[PDB]
Amino acid sequence: QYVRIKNWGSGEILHDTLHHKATSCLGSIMNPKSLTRGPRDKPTPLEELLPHAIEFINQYYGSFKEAKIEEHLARLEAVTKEIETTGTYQLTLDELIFATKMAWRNAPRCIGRIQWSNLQVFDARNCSTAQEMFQHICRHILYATNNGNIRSAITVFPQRSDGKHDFRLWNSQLIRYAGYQMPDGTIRGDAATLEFTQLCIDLGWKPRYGRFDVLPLVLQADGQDPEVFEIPPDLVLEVTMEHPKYEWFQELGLKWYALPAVANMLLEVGGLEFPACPFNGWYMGTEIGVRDFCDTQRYNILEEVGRRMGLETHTLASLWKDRAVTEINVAVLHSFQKQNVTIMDHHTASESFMKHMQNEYRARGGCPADWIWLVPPVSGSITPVFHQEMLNYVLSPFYYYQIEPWKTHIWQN
Amino acid sequence: QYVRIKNWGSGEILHDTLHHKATSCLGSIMNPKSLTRGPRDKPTPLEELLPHAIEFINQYYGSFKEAKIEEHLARLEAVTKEIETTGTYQLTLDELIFATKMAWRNAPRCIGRIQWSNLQVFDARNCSTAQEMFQHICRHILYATNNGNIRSAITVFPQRSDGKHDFRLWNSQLIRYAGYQMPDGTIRGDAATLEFTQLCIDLGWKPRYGRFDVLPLVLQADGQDPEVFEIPPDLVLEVTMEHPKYEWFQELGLKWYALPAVANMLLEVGGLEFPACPFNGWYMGTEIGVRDFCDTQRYNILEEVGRRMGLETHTLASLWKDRAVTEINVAVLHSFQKQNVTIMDHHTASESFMKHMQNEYRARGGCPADWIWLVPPVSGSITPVFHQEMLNYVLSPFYYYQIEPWKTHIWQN
Ligand code: HEM
Ligand code: HEM
Ligand SMILES: C[C@H](O)[C@H](O)C1CNc2nc(N)[nH]c(=O)c2N1
Ligand SMILES: C[C@H](O)[C@H](O)C1CNc2nc(N)[nH]c(=O)c2N1
Ligand SMILES: O=[N+]([O-])c1ccc2[nH]ncc2c1
Ligand SMILES: O=[N+]([O-])c1ccc2[nH]ncc2c1
Repeated sequence: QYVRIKNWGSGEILHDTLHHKATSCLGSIMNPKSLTRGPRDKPTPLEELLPHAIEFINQYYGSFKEAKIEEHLARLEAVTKEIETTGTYQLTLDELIFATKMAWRNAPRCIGRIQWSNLQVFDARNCSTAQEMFQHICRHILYATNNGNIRSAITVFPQRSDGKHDFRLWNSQLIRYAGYQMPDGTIRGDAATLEFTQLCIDLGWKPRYGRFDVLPLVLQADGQDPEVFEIPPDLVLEVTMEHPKYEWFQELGLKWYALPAVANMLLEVGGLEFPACPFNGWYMGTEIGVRDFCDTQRYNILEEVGRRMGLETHTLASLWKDRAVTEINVAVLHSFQKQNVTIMDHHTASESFMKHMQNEYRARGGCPADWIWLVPPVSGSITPVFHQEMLNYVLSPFYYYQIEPWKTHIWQN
Repeated sequence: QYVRIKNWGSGEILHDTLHHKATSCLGSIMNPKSLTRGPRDKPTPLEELLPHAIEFINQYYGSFKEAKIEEHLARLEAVTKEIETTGTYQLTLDELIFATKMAWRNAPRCIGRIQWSNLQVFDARNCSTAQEMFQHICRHILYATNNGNIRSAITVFPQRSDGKHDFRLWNSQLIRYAGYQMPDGTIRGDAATLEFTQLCIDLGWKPRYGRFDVLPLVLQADGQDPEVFEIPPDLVLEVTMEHPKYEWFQELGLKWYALPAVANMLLEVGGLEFPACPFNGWYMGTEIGVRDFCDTQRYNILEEVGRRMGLETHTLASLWKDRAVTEINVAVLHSFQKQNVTIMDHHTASESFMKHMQNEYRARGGCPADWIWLVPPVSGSITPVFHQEMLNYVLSPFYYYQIEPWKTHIWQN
């Protein structure tokens, strides 16, 4: 009938009934095929599209206090008719809005989901060129940033039609720092963007060889070739790292962008696929303080902050790492707060997520959750999420990963 | 053919071929049925036992630089013969030793597995009464403790025969503190052992109503009723909590036992089942410092250590929790080191585990690993394990969970 879910912290039990609406032991795999919706060079077969489309129209019209049956039946008919005559179909703006929030709502890996209903939708389905994409993206960045008072938003570009005319942002995130393979063996900047940085150069981009060089938007429109565009510096808002007690922190010359905007995911809804639909929320402290600054495959500033703290950076047992990373986290939080830039610490985030789950189970009996992703990279068992058993499952609408565009792209020049 | 496993930190790739030898989306479930080997009231059907038995005899004799074929064939024959005439079969001491290390080696949830080959085996298969079990357990505790220089060991009691004559320790761990439902609503001691503490009282145990009262061994022998036994205090070694800078720490009057000995798991090997086989290794700092002392469902001393540190325990964003728990961890490590009691910090543990995995893949191409359990309850991404993708799968031999004995036990009085 259902599935019991226990919360070892409060002892509370829950019954998951929502997992029955899923699709189809790979433990900690980052990019599992089950979470990816790749390319296709032929339209969505009508026998597949029509059913998925109806289900979505039923979901949409099925959600409202005062349900209007007429409009529902009518939409069902007009949609089927549209599919018959055109092949694919066009969602109403209202439906799209609903789609994007639901897809987010159904994001197993997102901790910010309590905010799900609070999203801004930019309808760029009329878009047709790279330069027009670049303008919509700029519009996005400017609206989302709001001078530090960050706002969650998403820009939806034209849906995949036949598959050969795909709209795709080649970037992983909208704002992202560059990383270069320095002469003296060392890596400079964000070592994670090394491979993509090279690509930008190959497409003719002037590399400013620095630690915090904002990378260029690499836009692909209507299947065409990717065109490079430098993001207007005035648009990219950054925070300078500063510790509230360690005056030597600023001397580290650190900073990070305030806009966490996922750029390369595909939105699937009612059988339709939107290969380009960048979105953003606001940062959660640990993202910058722990992953960005502390991963060895990133800025790796941990040993650096260690010695300047006086810690025994040569004795693991001294727990100097637990000491440094915490102070780094404090810097991030302090710096965003001082410069009036939205941000939420992980504890607070975890609590709101728990409240979210409770709301989700009451409202629909379930909440697709990925424990491996929801538990913060620090203070694991200190956050309530660690103690909550949770079910992971792909629903619909949903945000899928895509095959890195530079692999499956037939060049023209 | 195989399965690619990537380590996002070093970028290294690995090929898992060992997962093919497994048995048979439930994400973060603590006690999944797949990890439990419950009761049975009939012997292991010969058609099932014979094949499993052979596989094990092939595994055993298949592991050695200089393989002796004769002994192998002979053992195969004698084993089958024994199964024909008696039903079940008896493992040689050498085989049992090999079984216990392999079962440990195959423990997805254990981080200490680099130590796998370094285990002491106490053969108590001749045991027949509760009082004899109690003596073997005492012998175990005394050998494992070694006056602080902890030694990994396991005591194997008689295998399950028909299922109605099960040897079972009713305790979760050998040494474990009691927890009572105090008059004034509050809970005293280890809130996790509340239900079991009540049981001990019901079986006639004198409750000393304290924060650190070592619970009694509740032993069940040859299917008989569970008899209670108080662990000789001289045997139970404890460490007094003491911070190296905060002289007010000792004032908290904290302490914890030095012996982490899992008592209620079942050992499965070559079709045979050993329902009682307590084992132990040595503590990993975070276990006591984070889970035992900091979980809200345990001693919950976090807010307590917070205020005495001066921290803003009323503002989550101040990261006071990240500050306290770290100092608590420091206390634990410092206290065990000072009192000459073995212990390993989590960073060091993680590193050794990584070395283990590398050894496992080279030696047998795989290492069953549970990421959710291997990643420390603090400093997640700071440890290398967080970045390692890993496959979870039940092999054989293996240590299974059992249904809590007090549920499926037909009382006699
Ligand atoms: C308003 C604040 C929000 C917060 C605090 C939040 C936080 C997070 C965090 C911390 C992660 C993990 C990121 C990583 O480790 O790479 C994440 C992932 C994700 N979030 Fe949210 N989020 C927010 C808004 C949004 C919105 C508006 C959407 C979509 C419309 C969304 C969709 C997702 C998706 C799909 C992922 C997965 C990305 C991946 O798998 O790499 N988030 N979020
Ligand atoms: C020598 C030092 C050892 C260390 C540092 C170590 C550490 C750990 C840790 C930290 C856990 C997680 C405990 C929890 O959160 O409940 C664990 C679990 C486990 N360990 Fe080890 N271990 C050691 C030796 C052993 C030995 C000797 C065996 C078996 C012969 C073993 C078998 C297991 C099993 C089966 C579990 C799972 C228990 C459960 O699922 O609740 N460990 N170990
Ligand atoms: C709900 C969640 O699975 C549970 O609280 C966990 C997770 N990981 C764990 N990790 C370890 N080592 N030990 C545990 O008790 C748990 N419990
Ligand atoms: C190997 C492991 O799955 C990987 O490093 C993880 C795990 N959990 C994560 N959690 C979040 N939120 N983000 C991540 O990048 C990862 N990566
Ligand atoms: O996906 N997102 O928009 C998103 C939102 C908030 C975030 N904090 N840290 C990473 C991150 C990503
Ligand atoms: O299972 N064990 O023997 C075992 C060994 C070491 C440990 N550290 N923390 C818990 C724990 C359990």
